[PDB]
Amino acid sequence: MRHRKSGRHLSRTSAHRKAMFQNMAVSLFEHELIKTTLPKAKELRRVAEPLITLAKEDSVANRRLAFDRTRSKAAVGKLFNDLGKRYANRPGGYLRILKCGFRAGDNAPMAYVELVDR
Amino acid sequence: AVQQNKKSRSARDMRRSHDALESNALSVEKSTGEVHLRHHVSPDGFYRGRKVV
Amino acid sequence: IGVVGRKCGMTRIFTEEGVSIPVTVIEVEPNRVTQFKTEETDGYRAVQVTAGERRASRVTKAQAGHFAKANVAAGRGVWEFRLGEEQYAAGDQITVDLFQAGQMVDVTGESKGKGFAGTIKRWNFRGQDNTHGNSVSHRVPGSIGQCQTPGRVFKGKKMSGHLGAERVTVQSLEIVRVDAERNLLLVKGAVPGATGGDVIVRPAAKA
Amino acid sequence: KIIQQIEAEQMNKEIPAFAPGDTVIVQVKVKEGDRQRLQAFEGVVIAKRNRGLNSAFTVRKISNGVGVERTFQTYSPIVDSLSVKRRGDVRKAKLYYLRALSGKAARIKEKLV
Amino acid sequence: MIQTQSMLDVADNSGARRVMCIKVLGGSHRRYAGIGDIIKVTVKEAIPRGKVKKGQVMTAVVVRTKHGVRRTDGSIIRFDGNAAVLLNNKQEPIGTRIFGPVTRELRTEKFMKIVSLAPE
RNA sequence: AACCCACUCCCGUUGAAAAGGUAGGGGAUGACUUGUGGAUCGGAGUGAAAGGCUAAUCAAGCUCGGAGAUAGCUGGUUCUC
RNA sequence: CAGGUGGUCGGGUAGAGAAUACCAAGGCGCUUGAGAGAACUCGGGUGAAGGAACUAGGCAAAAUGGCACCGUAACUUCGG
RNA sequence: CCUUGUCGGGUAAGUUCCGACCUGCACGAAUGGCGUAACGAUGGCGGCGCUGUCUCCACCCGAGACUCAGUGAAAUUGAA
RNA sequence: GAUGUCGGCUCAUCACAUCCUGGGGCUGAAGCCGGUCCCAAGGGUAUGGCUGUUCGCCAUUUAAAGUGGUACGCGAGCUGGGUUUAGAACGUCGUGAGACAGUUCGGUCCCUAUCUGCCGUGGACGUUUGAGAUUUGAGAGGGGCUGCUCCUAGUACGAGAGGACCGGAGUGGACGAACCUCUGGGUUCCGGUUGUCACGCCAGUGGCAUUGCCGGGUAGCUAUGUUCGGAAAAGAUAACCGCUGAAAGCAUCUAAGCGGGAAACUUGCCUCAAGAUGAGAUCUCACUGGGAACUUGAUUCCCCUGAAGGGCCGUCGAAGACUACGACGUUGAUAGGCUGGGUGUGUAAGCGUUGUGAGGCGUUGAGCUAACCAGUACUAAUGCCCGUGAGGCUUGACC
Repeated sequence: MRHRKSGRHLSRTSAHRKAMFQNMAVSLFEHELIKTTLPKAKELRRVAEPLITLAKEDSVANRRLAFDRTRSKAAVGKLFNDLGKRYANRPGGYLRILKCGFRAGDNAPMAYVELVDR
Repeated sequence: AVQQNKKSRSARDMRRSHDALESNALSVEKSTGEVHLRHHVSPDGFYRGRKVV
Repeated sequence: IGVVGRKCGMTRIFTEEGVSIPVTVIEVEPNRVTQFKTEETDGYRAVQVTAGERRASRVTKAQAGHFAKANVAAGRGVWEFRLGEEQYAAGDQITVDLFQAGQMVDVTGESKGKGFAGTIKRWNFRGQDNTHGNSVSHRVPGSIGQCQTPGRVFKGKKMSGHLGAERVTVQSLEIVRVDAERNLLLVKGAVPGATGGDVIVRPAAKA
Repeated sequence: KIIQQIEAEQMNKEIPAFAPGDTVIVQVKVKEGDRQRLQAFEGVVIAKRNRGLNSAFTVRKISNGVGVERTFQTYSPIVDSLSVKRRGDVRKAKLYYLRALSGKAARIKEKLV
Repeated sequence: MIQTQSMLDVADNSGARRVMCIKVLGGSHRRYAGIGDIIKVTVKEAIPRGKVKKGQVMTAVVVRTKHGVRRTDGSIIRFDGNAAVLLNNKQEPIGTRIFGPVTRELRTEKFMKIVSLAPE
């Protein structure tokens, strides 16, 4: 019925869905522009920004909290050294989503995700 | 279940009268004079007069 | 005549004796009078009453000229009330102060709406078993009609479809407190709708 | 903000600070036979705050060979007094694992003196 | 107790140890019985000698339940275990001494007897 | 447990399948299971026996001849006055 | 084409174990995808207070389950 | 057969079950007659534990049903 | 050249020859109870034991546990216990194959809905110029039940026992609608822990094992929770009770005249309702260009002009299968983020200590916190298409 319920299923089981948004984020903090699907971009913007907010405070406890939800050395190295310092005076709203046509094979509406200053 | 009599030319064509098409979201880019869909990135990669890709 | 409110939430207040009174809190914007329908042009005898604060881009020029015969300068919604005999002239803020403590009232809202409901939820329609040999049909409806002799299904049957955001009134509730400073009516009971809905409060029919 | 502002006026302080795992004693008003009096009810607290959401707790007493438990509303005009006779560490805020155990097994441990 | 075929013990001295509900008295089909209601029991397990023999239709009142009683407050009393008190042909109790607590909610027109012998 | 077998429920019935599947079951050193090669055939074989099996066919296979079998029985029988 | 098809090889950590859970060598992502999150159908998870009242029938589900020691009935072909 | 024969037990209540009577329409001795420990995916009753079987269903997780793009059947049919 | 048979479940609809409640002649009706017959179909109308059973016989209730029709309602809605093909055995009959309107154990229930019938929900057009918003109600539905106490009053009645009518006040049951403040129930938030693989190792943590197995639990949803409802009254009547009164000097409720009269009928209360083609009513807003052809309610074309508005599109919604509805698009708090709270969980890691060690303690109410509240432009809500140009003609009132 979902009155006032938030979050969408995307027809994947919950262990898949956890381990896919961990993997779209870890590729966004390498290339800084991703051509992805439009409902998968509307829910990427609720996973990626508590990584950028977290990066603004360096700590051994924060670098362990960061590693334990985007489990990669290179993404933790890319935060805390470049990002978090570049967005040091931005009160939220770190990304943007630009709709861009449709997929050829299906009609899946696409979107770009892009960091805001680059 | 199956039918008992077949459907004529009239009652077959009446069914598919509600099945037409629509495409109306076309918009002209102010700068480059290129045509694209409203609220979408143009195929040369311009959104509201700014190169993004 | 009644007042158009807005459902805000359920609370609970205590008598100092020890009992609890479940209370539904209703916010009242002061209600302007748009027009006054006399019996001579219109037949019946009624008023128009308006609650405020809609942006001045969404009013059409048909409406914006309609709220300029009286200087109402109106917001969302325009409701009408049929009244016996009274005199309301041009624009007069009808406030909460018509009511007192006691004062059996009627409250009309819509409801929360459930999408497309089966016969068990809709009509309280006890279902077949679960074990003991049963096929795919575990909570489907039963049979519909009789055999050959009516041949048809009979109008008014109880099948399934869309539980309502239909308009429902609850009747004969009582007012616990009237607050003119924060503009509240406190009503003991349940009030139909969701929080943030729209609610009309009439003095009671039966009484 | 409007039911959050009414609910400041019913609340006038009656209770002290306490946790689960405590042995409270509660003085409740008893109106029967046209005379008001008090009554003491002492047991061990197992459920804590905002239990609906307006602040109700729960206390387990071992009566004449028979268990009983009683859920109190905090800001009622019936719950009058509340004193704290003993306190200890439980670690696990809800003690519903004492609806089974009964004797020397249901001793609240004492890390906390 | 609260349904037909609900095993529940007694809170009484003269009686039998366990009884079982067979009929909830009252209306057309009352399905449940709270604290303070008349049920009709069969005697399922008797003490080697008391007063009541095994296998006899009696009448009882319900005095303790694990679902609780609810006063005009949010405040509820909730025991553990179910308990009944047998009655005579007339509704007056059979035994002498009642075991364990009762509630104050039971005291009424006809039940000033058992709340005397109660201690609560 | 491999392995052979088929007691129950539900799903499937235009099936994924002209007899399966997922869960549970029985035997599991022997009156066992099985690979290769051979023997027994149509009023005739085989059978711890059910009228069971003998190439998705069995109270007597499959195929070609006698044969365009016989049908007091059904169905059909075509341009005008 | 979820079926059928004889024989060898068969590592690591726990385990009596070729059972079972995670992995090495090696191999694969089952040749239609994207949405949204109605009834109803299928395969599942938890449940107040009762505890067979269901039904042709406790069918089905739930429960039980290990190793060591203590302890063990009528009955018997004297093994059980 | 008449028949839920009659009598006792078990249940608040027992056309089934257990024990007897014998008035066997129509038991009976190798088409065997009466007993019998251990074994049955065997038939019928009773009990403890246990439970969404049920009073009476409420909620959550997956795969379909629904919408969009690609491909694209079937039985049935005198005419509407 | 097929109309699937008994009982159960689910869902029902009509009759009245009434089981309950409502009104009432007579009684061999003192009172409480009854018996019997006229009027009445509005709402109700039991859980179990035993049997394949309907039926029945029992135990316990209740205001009462109604009798029939609807292929002995209902298998393209369920079951398959009964009759039920192939197996096997008993008793009887036949020399035999075999059989019995005798018993007993075992045994496959097929379908994707084309036409009404429909229950929900939209598209087209219409309503005589076009919009926006609010409405009368023709007509149709929904609902309708009842106990026990207590006062009247232990009064009337009666040897006594026993005990009321009319009226009033309470608070229960069964059914319904709404609603989460409370009392609970409920998977992606926070912990504990088992086996193993990994991140170079120690620490810390993350995969897979049904959510690995469990303890708790916010929002939403929900009942077993919370609140509310069934009227009062008005009309016209049924059975019945009459008042005046003739025909028929009297009598007579009727022929004329005049009343009382029940849950049934019509309003009364809740909802839909102008496709009510009879297409209603109010208030307010918009638009005041030419030209030619052929034929003049003038029709048709050409050109300028496109307003009130609406739609596409975007952000969404306690609205939703799709639609539709509702809120908003920089005139900006519509959704995400951010900053403070609130709630939950149960005192993080790292360091410092204590100890040979697992552990304790300082660390310490710590840290993390989904759906909630308040604020804040940080990111995303950037033209085009439909719709025109003063609204026919007859009559009457009318300068």
